[PDB]
Amino acid sequence: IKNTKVGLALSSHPLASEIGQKVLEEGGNAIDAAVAIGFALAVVHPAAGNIGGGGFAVIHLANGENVALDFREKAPLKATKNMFLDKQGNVVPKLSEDGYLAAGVPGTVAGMEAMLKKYGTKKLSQLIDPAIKLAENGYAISQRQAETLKEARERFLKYSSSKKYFFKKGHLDYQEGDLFVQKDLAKTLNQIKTLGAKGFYQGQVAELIEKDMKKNGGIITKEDLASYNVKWRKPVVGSYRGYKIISMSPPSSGGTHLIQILNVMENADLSALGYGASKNIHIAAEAMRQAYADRSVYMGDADFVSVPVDKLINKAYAKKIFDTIQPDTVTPSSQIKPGMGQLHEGSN
Amino acid sequence: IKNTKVGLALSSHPLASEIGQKVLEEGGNAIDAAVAIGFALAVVHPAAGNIGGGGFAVIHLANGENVALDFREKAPLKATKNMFLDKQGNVVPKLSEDGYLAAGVPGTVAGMEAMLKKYGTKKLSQLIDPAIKLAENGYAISQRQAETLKEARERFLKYSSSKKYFFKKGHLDYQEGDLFVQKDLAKTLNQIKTLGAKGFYQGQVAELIEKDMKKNGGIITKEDLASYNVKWRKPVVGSYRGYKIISMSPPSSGGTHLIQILNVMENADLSALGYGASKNIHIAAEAMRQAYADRSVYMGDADFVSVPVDKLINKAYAKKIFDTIQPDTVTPSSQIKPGMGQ
Amino acid sequence: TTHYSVADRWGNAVSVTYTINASYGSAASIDGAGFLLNNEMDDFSIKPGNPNLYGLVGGDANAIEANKRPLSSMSPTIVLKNNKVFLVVGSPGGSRIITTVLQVISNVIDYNMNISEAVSAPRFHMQWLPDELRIEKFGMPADVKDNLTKMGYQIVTKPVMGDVNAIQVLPKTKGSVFYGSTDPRK
Amino acid sequence: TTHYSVADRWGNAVSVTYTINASYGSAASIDGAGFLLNNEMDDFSIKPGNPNLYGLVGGDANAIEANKRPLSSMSPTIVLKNNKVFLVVGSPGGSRIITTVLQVISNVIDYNMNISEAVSAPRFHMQWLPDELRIEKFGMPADVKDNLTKMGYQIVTKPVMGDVNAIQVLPKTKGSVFYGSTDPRK
Ligand SMILES: N[C@@H](CCC(=O)O)C(=O)O
Ligand SMILES: N[C@@H](CCC(=O)O)C(=O)O
Repeated sequence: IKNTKVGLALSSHPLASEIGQKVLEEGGNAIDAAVAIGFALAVVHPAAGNIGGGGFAVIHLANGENVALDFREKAPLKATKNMFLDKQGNVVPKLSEDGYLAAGVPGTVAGMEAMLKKYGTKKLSQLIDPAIKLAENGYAISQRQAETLKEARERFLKYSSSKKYFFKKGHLDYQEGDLFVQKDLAKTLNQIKTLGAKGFYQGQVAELIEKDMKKNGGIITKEDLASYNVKWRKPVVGSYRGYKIISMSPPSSGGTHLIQILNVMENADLSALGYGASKNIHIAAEAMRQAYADRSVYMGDADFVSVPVDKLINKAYAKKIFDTIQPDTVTPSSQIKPGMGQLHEGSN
Repeated sequence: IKNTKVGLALSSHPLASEIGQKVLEEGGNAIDAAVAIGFALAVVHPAAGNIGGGGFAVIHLANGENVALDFREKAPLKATKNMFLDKQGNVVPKLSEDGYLAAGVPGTVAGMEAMLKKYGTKKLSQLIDPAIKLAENGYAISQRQAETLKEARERFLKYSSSKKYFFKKGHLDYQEGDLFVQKDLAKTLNQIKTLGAKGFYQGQVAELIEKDMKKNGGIITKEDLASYNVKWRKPVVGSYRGYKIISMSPPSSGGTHLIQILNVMENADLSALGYGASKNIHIAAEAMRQAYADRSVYMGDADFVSVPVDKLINKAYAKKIFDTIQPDTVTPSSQIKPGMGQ
Repeated sequence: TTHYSVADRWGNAVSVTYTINASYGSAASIDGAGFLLNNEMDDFSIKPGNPNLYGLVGGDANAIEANKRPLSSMSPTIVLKNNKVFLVVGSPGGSRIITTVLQVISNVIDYNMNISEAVSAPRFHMQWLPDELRIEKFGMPADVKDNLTKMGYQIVTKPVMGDVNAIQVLPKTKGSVFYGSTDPRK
Repeated sequence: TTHYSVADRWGNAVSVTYTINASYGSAASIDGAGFLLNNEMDDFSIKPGNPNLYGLVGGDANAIEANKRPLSSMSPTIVLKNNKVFLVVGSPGGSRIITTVLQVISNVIDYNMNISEAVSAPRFHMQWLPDELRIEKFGMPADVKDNLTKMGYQIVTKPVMGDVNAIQVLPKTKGSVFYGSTDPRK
């Protein structure tokens, strides 16, 4: 895949990639293309692409600024610490996984609109048109999609809504090559086309959400939807062998641990032995081990709890981790101490 | 790449693969498609695809028969043992590599017609049309083609004929994306369309070959061309872990040593350690080492020399090779004996 | 989960990872609206020490609170070289996202792989609990496995990890060339 | 050199390797006819013990004689399972053809790779003279190289080997399915 003219827009579905690429061809910028792709994947890749979930965008601007958009789902206004436990304090099987209580307040539609308005050049109404066309007129189920739909069968069958949408008539599995048409999804996307994010978080669509939640034991209401907020955040930034690394900050742990593990690895000359050498794998893997132990104690939504991001991404901390890594030997996980005695804020 | 209806026709150039696939879609058989591809690659992949060379086809027929076609080039009638040596018996640098004396009598056109006539279902005239269209109308030079043309530049520059065909005006390199048109090649392909293989081995094309050879210190004559013959040969056949291996026999060494090497490997359970294990690589590499030593002494055109194919592919011989392989040390090449005593 | 990467002619780059969590999320759709609900609540620690769908654990920091965002592992990333876009990269894979993305970056920077090579290269993974070195089929030869086992790794072969969509941007004579790679694992 | 493979719905399979030898053959064309001449005469032994373009040597068996066909390494191959087509495989590469083809076949049979995996997998090569183990970039990790070096191999990294176009055929309840791979090397 190569371009020397307008750049590249690349996704896991060729129809969405083509939609993004055409936006670039037509003169839109990377944000315009990204917004087109987000809506297109919500139609063509429903296992993952979505309007019912959320995520993050890390953005580097032409002028040199780096910014991050948090459009992560929020726990509902009525969520509680022990909401997935029974009277005895034990996990209720599948309650956090299957069905309506498992859902956080969706952020995707808000995220798409937010980055478009701040950094895009084109109108949402136009960028959403390709996704609407695919919803209304259909697209061919792929081989992999047929497999993943089949695997989800028993889960879909629990919910009358999903039975209607994700099975053919007679609740048959979609097959490779079948044309998949999504009329109600098209209606929803048309509300967003017309009204913007307000077409999702307010009005008729918000009413559908509240009603179905109430019907099915969920807790998300119109209030939750009206309270949904994206957050513009600073990305986490580091360096690796002279290259600048820009990645997602809390409420993701991803960028922080990525920078942390690379920081540890930087202390070794990996190039000496090359790809796939056990000596190199050991350094990276022992770095990973400490990072995930740290994650278990020190990571969360930094708006609500103390998260020591700056300490976790500091090269001095990584050098301490590197020093604890003994040649030719692992530290068993049961012997790993989250924080390595470096993340104590006094007796807190 | 997947097909569940007509099968697959796969080559190193998408235009040629498309041509072959279309033949299958239109109801031609595997031989029909192979013939269309052989001519298409002569146009779109001139580094390798050709009408001026030769090769082999191994064919498994619907009825269960397995056959091999030898359309390998022949040394010309005037060829001699020491033809590439000087008065003192030393190699003349590049004489066997560059220019007209380096050529054997071409077999490709004879090979394409032979397999079509024996096992195909469509007419040559129709199967060759896509190739002619590509020669007459042109196709786009690829990125890789631009590279390989650039690499061949100083070789092409030695021959007025090649300077005419493979450069732009003023002997300039073709660049990526340029349209490459081959009008004289189209003339030659049209002679084959109308007249079959005789359109290459006789008539105007044979005259062009003979006279350009004479002018340029080559030795191929009309008599060479008129006497060019393919040979239908039995393939060499082996087995590996319950699978039947069908491959090319002399004058290729390929099938014999492929079967020999696999025979040696068969004595180990390679699956146990899996892909890329040094112990597995070692067994294969030691088998290879013996096979190539054997190649250097025993292998040639069996119509002229005695080639012990049956001995080389005998599993008992392979077991003997296997038993010499040391767990964690090699047999240096200097210590290999061809045939081990065979 | 899915990741997409965009780079334009003005020098902007956008790296987006987004998700409904599990494949098809909660499997419940909003009736009349045609879309699947996420099961992102499972990304909280719902009980201290309880492993979630990816075997991740927590305590106080990632406990559920009203309006709080559940901890993610999503790692949409941009790499710069001399202040210019160099890589745009990210991946799905739950707990494996972090390790997938860093291996692609290391493959380019440490081993000088092009973006296709960097994405196609076999991946390993260690997440502390479970205490295992996770690898891919055909990803590690016997000799490497034996040496890592002798160091104390418990090696386990599991399904392929990730689905990287990545862009590499290089200076040419005038301006930039954009090279792309999707993941063979898709 | 180039290899092509064809399989049809009736159970015919055709594996063709053909060539003008070197890239662009002898580099000389027939004036008026528009085609390049082969340099296939270099595939003979032109003097006992003299290495040709691929480092291959010979004596009497592959000496030049009028009308004789020069020895080839071309290995167009068909593999059958219960007398039905299973693989159609071949490659260019001079002396490396034999080892390339057998590695693809071994990858399928020994390691249960699908045809795409079998073709993409790194290749090694030993041809007795030179006495070296030829490998590909990124093809062998340090641990494997170290162990082979200890055995007494001289390991050398050289340009990628071959260009396999291969078909795998698998029976279905109705008919067969045909799977194809071209080579990521070229
Ligand atoms: N929900 C997970 C990602 C799940 C996946 O990638 O499969 C996260 O935000 O980290
Ligand atoms: N002329 C060689 C093949 C050369 C190549 O594949 O590059 C042979 O017939 O074995």
